[PDB]
Amino acid sequence: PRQVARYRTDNGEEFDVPFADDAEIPGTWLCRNGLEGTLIEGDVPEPKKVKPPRTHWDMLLERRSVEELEELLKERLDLIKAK
Amino acid sequence: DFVWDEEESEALRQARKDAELTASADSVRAYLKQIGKVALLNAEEEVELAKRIEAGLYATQKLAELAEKGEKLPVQQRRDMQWICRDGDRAKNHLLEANLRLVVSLAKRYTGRGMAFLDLIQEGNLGLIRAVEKFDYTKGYKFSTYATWWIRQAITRAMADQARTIRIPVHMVEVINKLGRIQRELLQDLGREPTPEELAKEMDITPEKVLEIQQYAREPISLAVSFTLLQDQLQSVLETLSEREAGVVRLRFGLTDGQPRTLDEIGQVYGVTRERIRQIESKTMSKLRHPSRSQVLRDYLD
Amino acid sequence: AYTLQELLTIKSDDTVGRVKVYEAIVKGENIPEPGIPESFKVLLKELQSLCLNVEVLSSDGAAIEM
Amino acid sequence: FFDELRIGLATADDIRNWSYGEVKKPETINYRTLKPEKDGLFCEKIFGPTRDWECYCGKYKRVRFKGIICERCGVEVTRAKVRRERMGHIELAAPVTHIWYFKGVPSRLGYLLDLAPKDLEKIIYFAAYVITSVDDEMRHNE
Amino acid sequence: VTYVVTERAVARIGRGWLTRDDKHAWEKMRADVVGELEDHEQFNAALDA
Amino acid sequence: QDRYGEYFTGAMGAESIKKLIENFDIDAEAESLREVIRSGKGQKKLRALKRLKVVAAFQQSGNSPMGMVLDAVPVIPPELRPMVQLDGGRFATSDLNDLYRRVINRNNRLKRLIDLGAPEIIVNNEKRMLQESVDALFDNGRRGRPV
Ligand SMILES: [Zn+2]
Repeated sequence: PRQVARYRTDNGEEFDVPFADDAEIPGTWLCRNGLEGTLIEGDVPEPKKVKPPRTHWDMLLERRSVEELEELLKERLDLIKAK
Repeated sequence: DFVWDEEESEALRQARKDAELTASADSVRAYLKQIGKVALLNAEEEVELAKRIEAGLYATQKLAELAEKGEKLPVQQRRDMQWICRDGDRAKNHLLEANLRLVVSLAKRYTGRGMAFLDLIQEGNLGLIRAVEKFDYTKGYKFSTYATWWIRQAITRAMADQARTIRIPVHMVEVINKLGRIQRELLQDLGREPTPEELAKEMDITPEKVLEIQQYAREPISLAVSFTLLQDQLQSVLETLSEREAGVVRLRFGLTDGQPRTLDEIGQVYGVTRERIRQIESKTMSKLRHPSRSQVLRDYLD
Repeated sequence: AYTLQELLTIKSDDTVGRVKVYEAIVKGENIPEPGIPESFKVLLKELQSLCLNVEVLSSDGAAIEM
Repeated sequence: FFDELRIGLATADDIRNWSYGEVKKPETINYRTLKPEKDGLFCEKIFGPTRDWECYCGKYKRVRFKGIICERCGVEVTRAKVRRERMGHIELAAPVTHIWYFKGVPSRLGYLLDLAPKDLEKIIYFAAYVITSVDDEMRHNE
Repeated sequence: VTYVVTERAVARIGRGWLTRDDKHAWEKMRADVVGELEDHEQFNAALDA
Repeated sequence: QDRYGEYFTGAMGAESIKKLIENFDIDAEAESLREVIRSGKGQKKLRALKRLKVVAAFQQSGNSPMGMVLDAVPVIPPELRPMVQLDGGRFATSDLNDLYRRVINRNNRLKRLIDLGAPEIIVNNEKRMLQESVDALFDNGRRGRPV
């Protein structure tokens, strides 16, 4: 035998995939168009633990204090208020 | 100056023949034109630009943070905070545009190692972005002192990642390069391309493993009717057997399914004990081996 | 036309057609029709690779086939 | 047999229709094991399996799985080496012009846009700017 | 004339960097400059003047 | 752009040619060129006559000229790119198999380079490199001696 499942991608396209009968279908599948779609039944909404990549703000905080940057911002504002 | 010799004539002849039409990797002059349009920075403007970048980043983060709780900023402060937010990326762009000469000069060293000069320049640009992100003026050192490390790291890692048709991890290409580095000195010392044993002795690794690494370092180079009848004969020969006993042979040898069902599984699907399946196998096998059943199947010798 | 076609394809470098014809002859089946050699298939695939939308149409302006 | 054949410009829709998958990564094969890499230029689930009636991880190795697609692997168990006809595509970040219609003489794109080949040389390869539209309705009033 | 012009142009294109470097850079830059010069309309017009 | 940006729109690269083709007045241009054919009396008529051969092909044949600019590039199947081993410890490869690779790299980097908000010069250089790479893929020698 053979099953069939329906998926949709973020761009709105939908796809069909004949998965196996005795296996368990994943919640997300890499569709033909290359986007990572989701199984339309909508079950098992995992958070996916999608942490953001190391950003510039953290890359700066790793070498500065919360007060020093505020003082620098105050200095810049004072500089422009020379107008 | 005004001196002409055969070497000068030969050099012109080579250049004339070495390029009849422009190549994709050698036409870097369009990029080099755009670098010259931006002047070099000194220490003072460098530190001011870095401070402006940091102030812009902090202003952006503060503006984003105040959003959840409301706390709407006043018009003057709001506008000035947004101005500094813009000024941060303005300073980032200016500092990045200033220093493309460093990445060009540093990528010039690794050219010809299997990757394009312009690709190396672009990887140097990508590393210089990280360099400007990490550079801190408080240490007192010049930007060129710090950014060279990041540019070199980016270029060498990009070479390690993309320089070969078959990708080889960084921790391997390291030892494949070490192989050539050691081989140069060993050839100089012994005056010959030496044997695996001494190479193992010098490298502190087994001869087999160094040979395997050398193999990994290699570069790719550029450029039935009887079968169907036999299947039918199986059923024809089995026709001489009873269905009850024929089924065991089908399950044991996996006729039309391929799974070699064990004696117990034939028991599970039949509903009996397993040793009985072995007994059926033996009896049916003795029956079938008789010439009266396997008469013509000998033609299928292989 | 038919004799020349079978000489150039079935009796020549066409493995699938050769085996099919041998099977048909031995089993008594009428000889299967030839068509679409591998060379044309690879040429069409390369043409598609060049972003050239090649397609084969039937009759004097009819739909595609296989 | 078919009676005629035609060729024409292929649009992004046609390329996306032909493709069974995108080659997201440049890897070809593992260095120490010659198995194809995932999402590479030799990806099995994009272009099909290399071995008949089996997949990369070997969960399925029987002919009865004709219409089955592997769970762990994603490779569609297929009748034979469909790798010869199955093809893929690339979603590239920015548009690029087709070399055949641009280079050479006459320049078909230049004739269509009435742009001299030297001018079109600069626009495509980021040497000069080109104005795509001007708001004549507003400007002459302003 | 082409050799002299090519040397002057290469010396100023690869500003300060490529001088007296191995063939892998200076020769290629020379070849590119010479190839461009051979197709250059005004350079040939001057050589014809 | 600083003074009068709101009153016009400009761009550079194939992205601008995409818009130019989008805004092309296919019928009006063809008919105006045909009128020049009926009106001109010399070289000015010859140019119109010889470029209408190209302009009309996209009108009287139905297919649009949007195909000149590619938003996607196909990949020829692997079996047409032999990558089989050679007895002796070597791998036989097809040349174009590398060209595709060179494209993908310069594509992926661009996607990363846009993501991190790099200056305009770097992105423009990357786009020029991508154009040059696709050109080499389709037809080497058009620019000159290839990779
Ligand atoms: Zn699998």
